[PDB]
Amino acid sequence: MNWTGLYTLLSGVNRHSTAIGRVWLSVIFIFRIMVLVVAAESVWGDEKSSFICNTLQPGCNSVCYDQFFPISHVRLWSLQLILVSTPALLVAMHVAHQQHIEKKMLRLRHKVHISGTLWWTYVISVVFRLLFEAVFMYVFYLLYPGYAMVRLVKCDVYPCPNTVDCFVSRPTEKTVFTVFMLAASGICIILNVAEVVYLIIRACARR
Amino acid sequence: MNWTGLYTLLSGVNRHSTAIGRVWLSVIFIFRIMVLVVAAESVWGDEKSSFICNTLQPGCNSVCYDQFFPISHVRLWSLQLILVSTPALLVAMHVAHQQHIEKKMLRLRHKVHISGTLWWTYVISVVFRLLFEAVFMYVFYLLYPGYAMVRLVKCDVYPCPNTVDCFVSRPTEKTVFTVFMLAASGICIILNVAEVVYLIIRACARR
Amino acid sequence: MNWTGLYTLLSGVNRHSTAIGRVWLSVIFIFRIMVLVVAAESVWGDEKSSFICNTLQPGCNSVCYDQFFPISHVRLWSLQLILVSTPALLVAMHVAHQQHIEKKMLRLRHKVHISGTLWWTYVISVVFRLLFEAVFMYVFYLLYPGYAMVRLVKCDVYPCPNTVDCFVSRPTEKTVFTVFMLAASGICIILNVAEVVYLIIRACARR
Amino acid sequence: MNWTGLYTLLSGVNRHSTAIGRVWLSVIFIFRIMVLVVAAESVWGDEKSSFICNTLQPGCNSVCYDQFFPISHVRLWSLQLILVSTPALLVAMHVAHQQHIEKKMLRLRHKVHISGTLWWTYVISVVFRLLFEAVFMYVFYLLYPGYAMVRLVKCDVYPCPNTVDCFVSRPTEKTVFTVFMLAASGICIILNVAEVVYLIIRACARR
Amino acid sequence: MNWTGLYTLLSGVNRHSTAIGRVWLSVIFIFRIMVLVVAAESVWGDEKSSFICNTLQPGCNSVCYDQFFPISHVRLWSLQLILVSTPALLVAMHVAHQQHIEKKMLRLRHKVHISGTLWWTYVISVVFRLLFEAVFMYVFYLLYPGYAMVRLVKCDVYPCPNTVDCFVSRPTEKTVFTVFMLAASGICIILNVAEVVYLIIRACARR
Amino acid sequence: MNWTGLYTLLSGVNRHSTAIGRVWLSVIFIFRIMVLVVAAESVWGDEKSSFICNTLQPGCNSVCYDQFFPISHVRLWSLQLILVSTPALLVAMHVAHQQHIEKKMLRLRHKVHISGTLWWTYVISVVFRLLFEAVFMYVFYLLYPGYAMVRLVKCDVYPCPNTVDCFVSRPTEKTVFTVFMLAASGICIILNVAEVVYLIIRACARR
Ligand SMILES: CC(C)CCC[C@@H](C)[C@H]1CC[C@H]2[C@@H]3CC=C4C[C@@H](O)CC[C@]4(C)[C@H]3CC[C@]12C
Ligand SMILES: CC(C)CCC[C@@H](C)[C@H]1CC[C@H]2[C@@H]3CC=C4C[C@@H](O)CC[C@]4(C)[C@H]3CC[C@]12C
Ligand SMILES: CC(C)CCC[C@@H](C)[C@H]1CC[C@H]2[C@@H]3CC=C4C[C@@H](O)CC[C@]4(C)[C@H]3CC[C@]12C
Ligand SMILES: CC(C)CCC[C@@H](C)[C@H]1CC[C@H]2[C@@H]3CC=C4C[C@@H](O)CC[C@]4(C)[C@H]3CC[C@]12C
Ligand SMILES: CC(C)CCC[C@@H](C)[C@H]1CC[C@H]2[C@@H]3CC=C4C[C@@H](O)CC[C@]4(C)[C@H]3CC[C@]12C
Ligand SMILES: CC(C)CCC[C@@H](C)[C@H]1CC[C@H]2[C@@H]3CC=C4C[C@@H](O)CC[C@]4(C)[C@H]3CC[C@]12C
Repeated sequence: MNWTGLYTLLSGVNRHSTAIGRVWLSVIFIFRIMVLVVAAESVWGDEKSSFICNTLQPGCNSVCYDQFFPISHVRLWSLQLILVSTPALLVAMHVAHQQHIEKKMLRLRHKVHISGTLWWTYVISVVFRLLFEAVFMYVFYLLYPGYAMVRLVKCDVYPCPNTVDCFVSRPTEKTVFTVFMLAASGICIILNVAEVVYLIIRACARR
Repeated sequence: MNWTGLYTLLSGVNRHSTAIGRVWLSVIFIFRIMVLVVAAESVWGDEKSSFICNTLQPGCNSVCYDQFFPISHVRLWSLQLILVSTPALLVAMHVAHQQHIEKKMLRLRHKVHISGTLWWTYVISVVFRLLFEAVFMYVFYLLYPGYAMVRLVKCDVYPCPNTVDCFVSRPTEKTVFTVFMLAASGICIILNVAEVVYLIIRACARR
Repeated sequence: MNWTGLYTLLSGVNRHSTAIGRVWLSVIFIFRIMVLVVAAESVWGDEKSSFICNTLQPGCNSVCYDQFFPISHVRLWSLQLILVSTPALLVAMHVAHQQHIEKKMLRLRHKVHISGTLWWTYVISVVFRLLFEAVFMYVFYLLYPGYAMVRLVKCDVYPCPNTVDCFVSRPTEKTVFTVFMLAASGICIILNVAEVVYLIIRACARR
Repeated sequence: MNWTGLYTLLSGVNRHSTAIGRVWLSVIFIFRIMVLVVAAESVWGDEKSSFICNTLQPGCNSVCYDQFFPISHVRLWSLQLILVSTPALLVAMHVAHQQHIEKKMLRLRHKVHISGTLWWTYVISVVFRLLFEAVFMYVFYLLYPGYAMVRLVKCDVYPCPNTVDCFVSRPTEKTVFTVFMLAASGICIILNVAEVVYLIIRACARR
Repeated sequence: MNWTGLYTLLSGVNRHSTAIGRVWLSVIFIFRIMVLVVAAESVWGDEKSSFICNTLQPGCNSVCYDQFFPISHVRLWSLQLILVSTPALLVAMHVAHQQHIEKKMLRLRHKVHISGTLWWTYVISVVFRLLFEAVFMYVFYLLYPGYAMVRLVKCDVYPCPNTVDCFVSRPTEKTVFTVFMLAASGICIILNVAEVVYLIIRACARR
Repeated sequence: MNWTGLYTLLSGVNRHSTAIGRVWLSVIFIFRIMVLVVAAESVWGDEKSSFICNTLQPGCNSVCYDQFFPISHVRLWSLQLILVSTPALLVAMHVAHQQHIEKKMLRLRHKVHISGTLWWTYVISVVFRLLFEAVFMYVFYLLYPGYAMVRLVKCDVYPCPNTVDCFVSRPTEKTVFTVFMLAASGICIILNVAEVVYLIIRACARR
């Protein structure tokens, strides 16, 4: 493991990419990876047996948990992270494939066309990344009204005869980790807008 | 780890393979791997103790779970993934073996024949991949009428004296992950049809 | 990780080995590895607490489980896999050792003798592999009359005062995975017979 | 794995960095990593079921645990460690990116400017590291009045009808590991002040 | 991973070592590693909660388990394996150190002396390995009269008021795995005697 | 993985280090690593639920366990091992840093001074290692009067109304593993004294 190799892996042999992404976006993406895995290993965990409802009836607790938290925070962040990654992986594959084609041509203008098409691919990939980030932020807003978790809820549903007051397990730390992940996603959003506009302005300067 | 090595590993030193698979199919296959492992680690888990049936009788819960969910979603996707992989692995082995034979010949026309047989092998492998995907989609349709999971079921079987209303653990997220996996499989299906027809059309153009 | 390295590792720098094993047997052996690990991680698991017997008496459940399933399917397949591997590992060690001896001779006819003895070693190793496969198939037949698992059993043994009807946990999926593993083992058996007879016929053709 | 590679990875190809950090800070940071992971694997663990409150009422124990320990020690140290790392990772990315730009220039004064800007980046990164360390120490002081853990607490909150005397699981070892981590963080603080002042004094000596 | 590297790692750049060990002992040692890890992961497991004694009194079960099985089979095999390994590791270190000394001499008869001392070291190491194997076999004989495990035991000790009939969890498979490990250890014993006597006879032939 | 690389990693490119450490201390340190991890995975485990006290009152068992075993054996050995390692890691960092400085000088007597300072660093590091070992042995003596574990204890503390006789889980194997670890630490102590005195005597011989 060396820093040149790690940097190249994060970048992807993309000569069109600017410093902004290459350094800052790679760094904060690694930060997202770290915070995502440590927190899931640490606080949410199974995040089902921790949820406690005062009812002796079997099954009421699970139904009630399901009602109040349809999709978990950590699974949503993991899905967001994979879906964000796929565009960048696609661009890296495109460049790796194109250089291989060039090599096979050598073994047995056009180069300018290759350059231009790669530029367009990179721009569209960054746009898709931005769109995914924004959509996931909107889903977060829709699912949970507020950043802080709710400690006390009332549970009036089948098969629970009376409304039962029911409690969440570890709200305070989930709030902190939620804030961290949300801030990381926002930073990514602004970085991506800045990167796209920078590319367009540089292209205008060239012509 | 470098992008050239990863790209070559995903492709397999197959000069006949087109850009379509090499880039897009590799990317979405990696996506399938990621979504499969994260979700199993996260939501399904043991996926047996989570299932709750209102009966104090021991064994009725397990019998009832077995009746309603013969084969799990995640195990079925994992089996599908392995079985899909085996054709591509076979083709990669074929090419690696043939180059070794060529080298041993060098140490101590035919080349054209090698090329043609490799082309035929690749086409048949892609066809087998398509067939496996379609068969697994059909099995999904047969096993579960609808994409959304059933929350409430009635359980009238031995050794359960009365029909017991019985509940599933985490349906909402299982629905989302089911949709993601199904969409990935469908994308693979269309990609594979397109790749095969592209190869045939290119061969026709050559002659 | 590259395909040439993986292919060489699976083969073992054995110039006498034919295409049959090198490609097909390596592929289906990798398939056996994958199916063995995924299924054990997934369905059998601890495969003891899942077994449920209707008796409140402590210890009767474990005694009864032990009576009906002396050796588990997955442990038996794992043992089979290790024992099958050891011959091939032995042959790989033999070739690696012999090339080292040749190098030390260089540093400080016979070559033909080396070739012949290596050929004989390979043939005997393949024969041993075939024998191990057949023996394990016979043990499977002896232990379990049928491929499908038994859901309901009657348990009349100490310290269980009455015969208790007792249930298996997840039979339907265990049946499917059993079929997959058995088919893989059979394919290996036929491949091995074919490989040995091919070597003998080629030797006859040479002379 | 070799010592030159590990040393370069810890340092980051930063010619401006002094011996102080390169050796001592790398060593004690590795020590922090080791102590953090071993202790979490060992003593804190799930650190929730271990907490015992004398109440048969379900949910009172979790509410009470949450009140007394809002954020765990180990999660706080892990977050501190990630957040401390991010600056150094950023500087390593900056240098790796700049050398790549220089290479692309070669393929197709300024060098002095590159050197100076890298120096400024390193100084600011070390300052940020110091600030993060100090902030986390302050949070430790605020959250817990004393280094030693409290064995006995009184718990008078909803839904617990009477104040219940409630006990912590493993205080003595948590105290020891707390002391170790705190001492490591303090050593880092002093090292960082010394490194920054050394750089400034050396710059003054140069001019 | 390549076969030459694996073979060299197993051997240890020891020119005095004979074919016997280099191939066969390496192979069966790898077999011991595999069988040890798979079985522990699979059957013994925690091997404490599985043990069931018919007593409602808390603590009687653990005391009784401790009385009947002082040291587990799997831990004993693991300790045997580590202790067996240490001699071979020591010899490998000796040769690696001596070649480094020779290189440092080159940078700035005796060679014959180096050869002889290395030969003596190897012989004594093999003798120590044999002794460790024999001692561990004797301990196995002492601890357990027979290879087959005991299903039923009587437990008359404090704090258990009456002698309780108490049962073992999974005896049949433990018997099989015990036989496998014992056979491997015996094979190692004979191999080691043969290797030592072969070295001595070859030395006599030389002189 | 090769023996030269492993040997260099264990040694650390230290030309002043003698054969004694390089071979024997590396070997027995690897032995300490192995015995530490296997035993913790195997016998101690969670080492809390295994402890059984005859009291139905919740919390009395944990309080009593805490009183009798303030710090666990395995955590203490792990801490000892990390703390022992840090000096050697520091020396390795020092040498790696110094060679890098020499290279940067080459790119753009003193050498004798470098040699001498490195010698002094190595001697002081070995002394610190010896001191850490001795301190940890003393702590072992203080915490536990005897090597063998205590099976039966009496527990008279809050909130336990009567003194309860309370039992340890697996004493016999903990005794064996304790003896092994203690013997390893002692061997290290003697080795370290011998190494330091050997260096001093050799220096006297030089002058
Ligand atoms: C500027 C930022 C956003 C770039 C981030 C690029 C990241 C997402 C890229 C760089 C290298 C990639 C990894 C390369 C190799 C593997 C191993 C494979 O078995 C699963 C996917 C995985 C783990 C890839 C996931 C995506 C990845 C981590
Ligand atoms: C275009 C797409 C479908 C190509 C996908 C090819 C994938 C399935 C190939 C590429 C490299 C292959 C892997 C190469 C090495 C190993 C390690 C071995 O111990 C198990 C199998 C495993 C993990 C292989 C599984 C199949 C694999 C992942
Ligand atoms: C044609 C088919 C049957 C060939 C199959 C050969 C397989 C069984 C060989 C090829 C490489 C071998 C592996 C090489 C390295 C290791 C690592 C070691 O720590 C345990 C054994 C293990 C994992 C070997 C097991 C056997 C192995 C997997
Ligand atoms: C002087 C001290 C403070 C320098 C410490 C630098 C440390 C924090 C740097 C050096 C190399 C870096 C690692 C390089 C590679 C990876 C793998 C990646 O998948 C996650 C991050 C991770 C694990 C990095 C985390 C930060 C790291 C460990
Ligand atoms: C002929 C037979 C008996 C030779 C057997 C030699 C075996 C025991 C040797 C060969 C290479 C050695 C391994 C080399 C590297 C490591 C990694 C280290 O972190 C722990 C020890 C461990 C795992 C060694 C244990 C001993 C080992 C496995
Ligand atoms: C003669 C004896 C005492 C020498 C022992 C030196 C040992 C302690 C040295 C040699 C190589 C070192 C390892 C090198 C790399 C890593 C990976 C890192 O992520 C954590 C620390 C760790 C695991 C180091 C711990 C200390 C280490 C194991």
